[PDB]
Amino acid sequence: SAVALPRVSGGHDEHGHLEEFRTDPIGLMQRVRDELGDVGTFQLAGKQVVLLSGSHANEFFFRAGDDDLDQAKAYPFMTPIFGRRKEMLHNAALRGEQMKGHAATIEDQVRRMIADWGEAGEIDLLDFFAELTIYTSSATLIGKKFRDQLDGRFAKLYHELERGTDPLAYVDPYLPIESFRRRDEARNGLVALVADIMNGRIANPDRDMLDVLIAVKAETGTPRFSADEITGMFISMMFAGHHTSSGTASWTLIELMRHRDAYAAVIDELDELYGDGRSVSFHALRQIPQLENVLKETLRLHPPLIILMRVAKGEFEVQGHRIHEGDLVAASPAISNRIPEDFPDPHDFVPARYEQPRQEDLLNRWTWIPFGAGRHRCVGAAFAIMQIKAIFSVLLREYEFEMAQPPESYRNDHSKMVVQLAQPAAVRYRRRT
Ligand code: HEM
Repeated sequence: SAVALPRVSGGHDEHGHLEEFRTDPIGLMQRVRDELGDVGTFQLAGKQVVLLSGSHANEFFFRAGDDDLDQAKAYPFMTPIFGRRKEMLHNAALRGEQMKGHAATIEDQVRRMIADWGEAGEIDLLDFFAELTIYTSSATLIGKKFRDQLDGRFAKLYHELERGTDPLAYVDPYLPIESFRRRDEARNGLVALVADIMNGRIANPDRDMLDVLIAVKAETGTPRFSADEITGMFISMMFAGHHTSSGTASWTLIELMRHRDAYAAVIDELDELYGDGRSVSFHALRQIPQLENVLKETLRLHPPLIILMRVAKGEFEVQGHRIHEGDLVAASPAISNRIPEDFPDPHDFVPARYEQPRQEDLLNRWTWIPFGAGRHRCVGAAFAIMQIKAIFSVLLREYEFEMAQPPESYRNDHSKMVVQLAQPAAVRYRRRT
């Protein structure tokens, strides 16, 4: 007896539109908007997703209180990965007064990663940036000491965790599928790496977070936290900022290479700015215009999170369409960031959009959403931007990059809820001079 909301075409497979969502989620979300407008739905297994788009619908979505649109249970694929607390996990390291030190830490991690590059060579962006950001994340959020005890193994296993986010999780996150199996196995591997580090510290003692948790005794003198508990906490702290920063660093370089005029502009800028003799820790926290605009455009075109989920906790009305409790409600940066009315020539790379005269990011407060908006806006935004500035201030002044494959061959893999750059993503480098 209730009015059914508009539903997008297709979705006749076993789990509705889920199968298409696993193969081409952006095409699906775009068809929802093309056929229905600002409010439309698609079937995700046994759930109905009310996909909102456009300034009006997005405003409702982002300004909604935690009591109206709940985020907590919107991402089922995360529970098996982790194994209020949101503030704790990040807040601490994101304090402005700590940014300078983090920038210096990031610079050091980058230099360490490129220490063996030599005069010239070739890298794969996913392998490089995924590993690099594991080191930047662990160093800044857990401690340099802890990072120094990590190698490529931790990175490989963390990546397996991320790949264990198939949309099938919306059916059941524990289904006996290979990606879920590899996910659980990788988490056990991570717990083992942590246990090994804990043991090593026992035998032979700049203290970090692990030293703190390790010293915490219960009452009988027995350690309070197990390797599993600690690893779960560490995984939690590093997740929000890993795939996002990794992917964004990859696309920033790709777009720079695809657009040599912007690349040249950034180079000139970097050389001039650093001509003042100040460190990356100083400049990564201050204006670097051209690079910043290249980053903003890269994020508009390649938002690491293409869909944002919520669970309706009540009935609401958006444009005459009624949302019911239990309804999954979503917004899409992938789609919204390319609305033609809001962003002239939305498929074109135009950093100038963000220059003082245009400022399309600030003008479209509800549709330029790579970092989300409203109360749930990305709390790591300032940090992520600082990181890009620090990373490229190093890379672009030390090396020159060129695509080793067709410009159009670089693409993302959208088969999992966590988007990852697809491979190969081969790039050649050569020392600058
Ligand atoms: C340029 C890279 C990044 C992008 C594009 C990005 C994007 C986003 C987006 C779109 C959201 C909203 C999710 C939602 O509404 O469900 C978000 C949330 C969040 N991000 Fe990021 N993020 C980035 C880097 C980071 C980093 C490095 C950290 C770690 C400090 C971080 C921590 C968080 C947290 C804790 C939330 C949840 C905020 C809340 O519930 O209010 N992000 N991010």
